[PDB]
Amino acid sequence: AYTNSFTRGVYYPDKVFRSSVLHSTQDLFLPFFSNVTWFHANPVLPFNDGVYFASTEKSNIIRGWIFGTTLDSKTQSLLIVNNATNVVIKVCEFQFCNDPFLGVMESEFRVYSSANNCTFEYVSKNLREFVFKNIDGYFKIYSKHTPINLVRDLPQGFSALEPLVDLPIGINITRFQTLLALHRSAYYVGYLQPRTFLLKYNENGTITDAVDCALDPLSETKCTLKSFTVEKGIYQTSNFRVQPTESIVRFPNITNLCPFGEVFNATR
Amino acid sequence: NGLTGTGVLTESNKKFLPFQQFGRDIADTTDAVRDPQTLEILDITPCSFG
Amino acid sequence: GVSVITPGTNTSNQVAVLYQDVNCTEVPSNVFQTRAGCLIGAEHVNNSYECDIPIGAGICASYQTQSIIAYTMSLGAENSVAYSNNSIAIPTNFTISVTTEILPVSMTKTSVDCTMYICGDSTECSNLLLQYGSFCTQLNRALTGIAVEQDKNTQEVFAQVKQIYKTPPIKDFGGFNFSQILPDPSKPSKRSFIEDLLFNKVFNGLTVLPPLLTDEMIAQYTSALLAGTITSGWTFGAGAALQIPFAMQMAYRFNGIGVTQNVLYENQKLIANQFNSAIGKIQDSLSSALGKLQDVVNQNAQALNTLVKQLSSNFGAISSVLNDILSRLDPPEAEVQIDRLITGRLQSLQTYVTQQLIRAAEIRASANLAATKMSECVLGQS
Amino acid sequence: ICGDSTECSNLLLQYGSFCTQLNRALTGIAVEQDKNTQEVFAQVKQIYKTPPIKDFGGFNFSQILPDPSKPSKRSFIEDLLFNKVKFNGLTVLPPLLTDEMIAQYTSALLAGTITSGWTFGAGAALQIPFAMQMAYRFNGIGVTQNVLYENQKLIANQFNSAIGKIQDSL
Amino acid sequence: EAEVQIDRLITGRLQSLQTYVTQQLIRAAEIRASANLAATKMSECVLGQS
Ligand SMILES: *[C@@H]1O[C@H](CO)[C@@H](O[C@@H]2O[C@H](CO)[C@@H](O)[C@H](O)[C@H]2NC(C)=O)[C@H](O)[C@H]1NC(C)=O
Ligand SMILES: *[C@@H]1O[C@H](CO)[C@@H](O[C@@H]2O[C@H](CO)[C@@H](O)[C@H](O)[C@H]2NC(C)=O)[C@H](O)[C@H]1NC(C)=O
Ligand SMILES: *[C@@H]1O[C@H](CO)[C@@H](O[C@@H]2O[C@H](CO)[C@@H](O)[C@H](O)[C@H]2NC(C)=O)[C@H](O)[C@H]1NC(C)=O
Ligand SMILES: *[C@@H]1O[C@H](CO)[C@@H](O)[C@H](O)[C@H]1NC(C)=O
Ligand SMILES: *[C@@H]1O[C@H](CO)[C@@H](O)[C@H](O)[C@H]1NC(C)=O
Ligand SMILES: *[C@@H]1O[C@H](CO)[C@@H](O)[C@H](O)[C@H]1NC(C)=O
Ligand SMILES: *[C@@H]1O[C@H](CO)[C@@H](O)[C@H](O)[C@H]1NC(C)=O
Ligand SMILES: *[C@@H]1O[C@H](CO)[C@@H](O)[C@H](O)[C@H]1NC(C)=O
Ligand SMILES: *[C@@H]1O[C@H](CO)[C@@H](O)[C@H](O)[C@H]1NC(C)=O
Ligand SMILES: *[C@@H]1O[C@H](CO)[C@@H](O)[C@H](O)[C@H]1NC(C)=O
Repeated sequence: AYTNSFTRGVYYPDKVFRSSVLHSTQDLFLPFFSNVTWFHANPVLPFNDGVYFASTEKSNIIRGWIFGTTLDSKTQSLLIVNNATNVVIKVCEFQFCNDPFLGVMESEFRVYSSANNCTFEYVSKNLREFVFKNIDGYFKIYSKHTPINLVRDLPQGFSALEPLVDLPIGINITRFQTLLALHRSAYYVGYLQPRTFLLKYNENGTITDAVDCALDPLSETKCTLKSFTVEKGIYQTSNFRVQPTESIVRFPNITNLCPFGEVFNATR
Repeated sequence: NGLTGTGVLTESNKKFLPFQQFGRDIADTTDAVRDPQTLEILDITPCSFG
Repeated sequence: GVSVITPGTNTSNQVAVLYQDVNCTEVPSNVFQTRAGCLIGAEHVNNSYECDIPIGAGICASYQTQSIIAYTMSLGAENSVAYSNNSIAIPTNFTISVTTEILPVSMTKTSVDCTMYICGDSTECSNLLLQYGSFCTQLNRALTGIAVEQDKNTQEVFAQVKQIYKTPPIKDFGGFNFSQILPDPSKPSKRSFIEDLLFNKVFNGLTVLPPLLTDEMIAQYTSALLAGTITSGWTFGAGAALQIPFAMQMAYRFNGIGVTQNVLYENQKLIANQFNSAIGKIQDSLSSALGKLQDVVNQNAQALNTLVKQLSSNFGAISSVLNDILSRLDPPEAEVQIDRLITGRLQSLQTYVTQQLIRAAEIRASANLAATKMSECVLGQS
Repeated sequence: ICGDSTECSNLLLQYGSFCTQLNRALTGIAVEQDKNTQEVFAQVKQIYKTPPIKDFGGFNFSQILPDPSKPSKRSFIEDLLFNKVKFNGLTVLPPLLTDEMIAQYTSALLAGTITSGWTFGAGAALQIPFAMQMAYRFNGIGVTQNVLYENQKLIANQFNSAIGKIQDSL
Repeated sequence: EAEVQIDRLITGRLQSLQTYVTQQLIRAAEIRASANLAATKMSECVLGQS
């Protein structure tokens, strides 16, 4: 299945307080009204540029993700887990089950079978959104926990995501997965692109509304004026420039080319 | 911790989010900071000039 | 170019797009070709209305007919005079009408301190700046010259009286009622009731200087003009004020437009009722229009913000902060980077000062017209 | 500035809002040019028409009334006046009013004057015969109005010859 | 090596455009004073007797 986000996946681009100020940013966002995959209960997905990731339940079936390029040994990967105790970030070279999970006695963790060369450790209904990105050897994670009044369908509304973590790993990432708690006794995946947004800041400094400035002509006008209200009229907003294809290189014939057939083809 | 400036420092009554260091104005000038050690917000104004 | 036509968000969400002087077959429903380009998202109708949003070459758009629409504007109604070689039309009645006219006289007096804007209290930048001569004494001379003429502008519109005239306590002006334009003591600054509706409707080397006349003083000047005219007619603008009863003054003014005096004296109560009822509508139409005054405020603020927002551009340097070029560069290498900032900031300050001269020359002509209207419409009959 | 190239655009991005200011400045100028024309020509409520006869007391306005045998409907003298007067980011916008519309405003101003004198400029148009309006105007310059009625033919001939000389002078 | 020359080209071409726009601003204020005189003439010489 596929579903439509409405206005989802907005995060605070950085620290620095701020109040009522339709501030304009260029960054990697999840475009408004996007085509987000639907999963029920899972497979190896791509990463390619950040990830939005929501999930819905009252129990806890979603028990973290696993990241990396190969999801095995011979190259390094991240592993973020949560048993019924608390979060366990970890960075080793692993050997991951091609279908890794954890049970629910309540004995579990058929996730990997190897934990070599660890270079970083750490130990310690509902809608739970996350934004994962990876820039300059830092793996940033934003998150938000909103309460739905449904059980497991993607709702509508606005809710900005606050930064959680920062890990100076250096790891390369090209793929990721999910982890689920089996039965023994719903989640989405968006992708992020470089967009330009207009964020409205409250007087306490929270983002209450936003405008995606590449959705439609009205939004591009709102972005050009730096406002949320637009009075009847007409404004210059951009430019239209036809595009040229292929490069035709013209030239002259070849009369006096080269008679090499004399020095490299002599009889004596 | 990196922010170099001049001015009068005063006790604030704004509330950052607990990962934000300093605040900026419209037209982009630093006008609040958070003290790293005690973690309190302080406003900063331009020395009495004219 | 690409233009966006919106009938306003506070009304609808539909939109139309103009591709300017592009043939409408090579753009990438309603596609409509205009002498001004290709219009997408509006339907073409055959009616003709008054122009709403101007597209060009006689075409306007509106949010009327649901969606955006287009058409060829309307010049106006159609009146057909029944002219003949021996026919005349003569009026049998009249209406007393009263209209408003709004004029800007001043703008805000601002001062800049070149050195504190370009360098911001740092001796390294300030010594390099000395090599540019006297540009920053010229900029200040220009801004001072335009801040003095803003007070000269107000003085010549409003100080058109020698005495401060007061109106009598018992106010019987023949049935005419001036109570919504005469000063009100229980109000702020002793303003009139309509002067209040008008006052309710509309960091680093930068300062704003106050005007020489306060708002209280200017309201005093207008109440002296208004008590002079209610009470003496046009005599106080030529000499000493000589009182005359108000209806006899009204009869003189009727003579001045070529009507006889008995037409005023036999229609006094009707003319006074029409005047009172028409002053009552100004108050509604305003209480429920000052765009020419709002625009000069907006332009000045939009320019002052652009001036400050330029203090955060590199102009081809490693940063925008002098405490960052004076911290990761040795003095021989920081000169080259400080000069790139100095040149940019000087350019931006001088652009600000040119556009203010050009905007002040336009405010000056408006105030010169306001001073002529005060002489010719308030102290006389034109 | 740049023009196609991409190494230029990122370097020019370093100058701030210098290009936004210039486009605002040029757009204000272009919006002022339409208000100039609206203020000169759209000074009339209705679009007035002259009657099909031309009995104006011997006065002849044919060289300045509109020409019905034309797409533009200009007058003879307006036709004489109109025969005597893509790049690197540069564009020319068209005026909001066509000059057909401008000629239509001017002919209505003309028919208002020839048919109602000065009454249409202060309210509703009140018809008056043209010789009597000419006699009102002779009073306004301090001449007594029988000087017009006793010299009507001579005055109309002088007007007609002076109007004829203008085309030759043009 | 090229960024150095491209910045000189940019500086010259931006100076030319500023000269152009400033003169258009000065020349439009002269056209406006003329259209204002025309409006007064149309009011006072065509719609009345002066
Ligand atoms: C001249 O016009 C006025 C209206 O401006 C006429 O007075 C109105 O008469 C009607 C009917 O009698 C009343 O309902 C209104 O109240 C009157 N208006 C005012 C302001 O009093 C007046 O009758 C007209 N005179 C002539 C001779 O036609
Ligand atoms: C002049 O007009 C004003 C109306 O603006 C009259 O003042 C108001 O009249 C109403 C009706 O009686 C009262 O309810 C208000 O309290 C009055 N005062 C206000 C609104 O400030 C005033 O009486 C008129 N003058 C004369 C002499 O009749
Ligand atoms: C108004 O004046 C014009 C001249 O400009 C008259 O038209 C000309 O009349 C003469 C003879 O009187 C002809 O020889 C010309 O060929 C005419 N020129 C044209 C028609 O363009 C016109 O007749 C006069 N109007 C009246 C009612 O006499
Ligand atoms: C998302 O993309 C797939 C790709 O085939 C398409 O089938 C589907 O209709 C799209 N969903 C939406 C909501 O556009
Ligand atoms: C939860 O999982 C982590 C993963 O290594 C483990 O260290 C921890 O002991 C687990 N919790 C308990 C109670 O064993
Ligand atoms: C990583 O583990 C492998 C196998 O255990 C080992 O050969 C290799 O030396 C380890 N990496 C480093 C940097 O020691
Ligand atoms: C947060 O914002 C609300 C509404 O904008 C305001 O009432 C409140 O005082 C602010 N501060 C809080 C809740 O601490
Ligand atoms: C020598 O001549 C032969 C026959 O013309 C040709 O095949 C060959 O390409 C020539 N050699 C060179 C080096 O041109
Ligand atoms: C656009 O191109 C077509 C095809 O040649 C042509 O018929 C049409 O007239 C062009 N548009 C205009 C406004 O001339
Ligand atoms: C407008 O009127 C013309 C008359 O020539 C007609 O041909 C055309 O179809 C009309 N347009 C519409 C949209 O009805």
